[PDB]
Amino acid sequence: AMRQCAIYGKGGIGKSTTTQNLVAALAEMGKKVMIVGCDPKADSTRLILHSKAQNTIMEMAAEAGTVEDLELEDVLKAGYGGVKCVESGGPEPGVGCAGRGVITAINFLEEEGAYEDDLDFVFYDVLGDVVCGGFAMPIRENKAQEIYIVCSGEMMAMYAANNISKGIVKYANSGSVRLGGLICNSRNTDREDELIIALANKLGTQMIHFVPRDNVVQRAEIRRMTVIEYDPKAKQADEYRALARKVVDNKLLVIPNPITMDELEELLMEFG
Amino acid sequence: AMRQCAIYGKGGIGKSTTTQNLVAALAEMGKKVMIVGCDPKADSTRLILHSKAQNTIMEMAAEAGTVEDLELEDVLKAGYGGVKCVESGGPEPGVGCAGRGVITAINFLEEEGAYEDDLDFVFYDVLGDVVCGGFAMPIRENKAQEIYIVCSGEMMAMYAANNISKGIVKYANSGSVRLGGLICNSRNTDREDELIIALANKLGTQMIHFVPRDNVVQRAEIRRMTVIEYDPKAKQADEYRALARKVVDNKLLVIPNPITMDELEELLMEFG
Ligand SMILES: Nc1ncnc2c1ncn2[C@@H]1O[C@H](COP(=O)(O)OP(=O)(O)O)[C@@H](O)[C@H]1O
Ligand SMILES: Nc1ncnc2c1ncn2[C@@H]1O[C@H](COP(=O)(O)OP(=O)(O)O)[C@@H](O)[C@H]1O
Ligand SMILES: [Mg+2]
Ligand SMILES: [Mg+2]
Repeated sequence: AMRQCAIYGKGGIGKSTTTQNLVAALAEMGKKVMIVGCDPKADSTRLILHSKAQNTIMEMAAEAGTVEDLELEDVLKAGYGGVKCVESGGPEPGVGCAGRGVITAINFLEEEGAYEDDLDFVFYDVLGDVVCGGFAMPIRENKAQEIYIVCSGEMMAMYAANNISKGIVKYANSGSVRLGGLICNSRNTDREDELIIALANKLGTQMIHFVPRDNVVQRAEIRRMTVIEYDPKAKQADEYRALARKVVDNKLLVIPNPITMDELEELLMEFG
Repeated sequence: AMRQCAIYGKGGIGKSTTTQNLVAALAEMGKKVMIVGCDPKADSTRLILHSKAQNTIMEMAAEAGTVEDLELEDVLKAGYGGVKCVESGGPEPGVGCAGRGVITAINFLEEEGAYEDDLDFVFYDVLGDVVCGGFAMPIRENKAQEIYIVCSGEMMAMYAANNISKGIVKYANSGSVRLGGLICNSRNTDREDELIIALANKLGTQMIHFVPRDNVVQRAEIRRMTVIEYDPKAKQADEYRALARKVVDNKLLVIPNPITMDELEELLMEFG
């Protein structure tokens, strides 16, 4: 078996930093992991690969002729801890559907046997500002059974969490896609942990971890590394190790209860 | 004539706050303005209407039967300074294309004669995290000739500005859609104005205004108002008046020059 997890959230909230560091901690533990980038930004694997970014399946298919001219070894690349990495890509802005590459990538990986029995986890890093087209496909087509939403006390980040939760509810009658938890990626504000705990309780889930804001993240990423690799003794490395432990141990997977905008606004008003 | 402007930018960057305050300042000046919400969040007009949000064209068409059962007076609502307001709406998460309502709304408004000669400005408030479907339609179909991008020193906000600029370039051979400027919505960081000036110069445009971070915005929005209405003597009200003046006076509309990720990263490294 292998656990299929997807990390969703609004743009810029910390999906790729959180996912790559969580995955590095899992590999440090001895887990075998694959990351599938499902965001057109296409930099979801750079900290595992020590790279600028990664060439995408859409790009490589175009240069090769068809996606069938590609082999799994051409697309999947291994980095820190043996973590295997692939990027979906997507059409240029203004052309097509921004999520179309995700459909191509996930189908290619399934057909080519990337889901080898020895994998312990697959993580999809998915754009979450809209839940449609290829960005909805991991939910609609039962690809990521466990959704973790990165958010913060930002109203827009909590709105995004609610919208993603509505997408999960929409497909609850088929497949097994469930909300596994919220991850608070701190803005360094007071009571923020309590605010995201309260939101998680209202949705029916839990705050799996509170990730502090720590400049060591920037220092690591300037060097194209996770904090886990860059400075294994850092306090922030231990934070990502705690997050990884709690993801591994998590057993709560729910059909969430989306809230009203009145409920969201009351949360922010209350926690001042 | 009437100037057709669209405000794009990543989610949570300040599009709706900036647009509604800019428009309130224009109305205070004596301009006649309409705001067309093109973001599924559908709260782009609440500060003009003193409202929770506004019922959308998609919602009203569904309750009425078809969009043809609606009259312009049912959908357009006037608020502060006589500013006219409409929301597109969009499908629920996980269903359809998130931008499909924008196409329905803009076509309805054109057909129903909302673009009366006495309007001086129309502002579209457009989700900018993806540039596709209905969110691309104002560019692809020549609806908003002047694009202003709200951004900040946040890497993701500058990436979004570059991506929107790529969409403008893609359609430069048809219609008249051009980049009019960047609006920096401050994160209260040092050198931030200089950073966004430098980005604008690299794209071939200008920073039209630097909007400071000011808590008076939150105090006004808790009361469902623009700062212009809530406290006309506030320093921040004068900031929005300066932005509105410069939009009115702006004559630079360009086909932008998108930059590489190396150029973006160098900008952030340089300005520390
Ligand atoms: N816990 C943190 N502390 C400090 N910086 C962070 C933290 N999490 C994310 N960042 C920074 O925030 C920015 C956006 O994070 P990223 O993971 O790229 O967002 P997303 O993938 O959601 O668009 C990056 O510059 C990253 O270094
Ligand atoms: N200049 C500012 N100073 C203080 N708060 C701001 C400013 N601009 C925006 N905000 C706040 O940021 C949040 C997001 O702004 P909004 O305009 O709703 O973003 P978008 O429409 O781009 O998603 C709102 O809570 C708003 O009050
Ligand atoms: Mg990312
Ligand atoms: Mg908005």
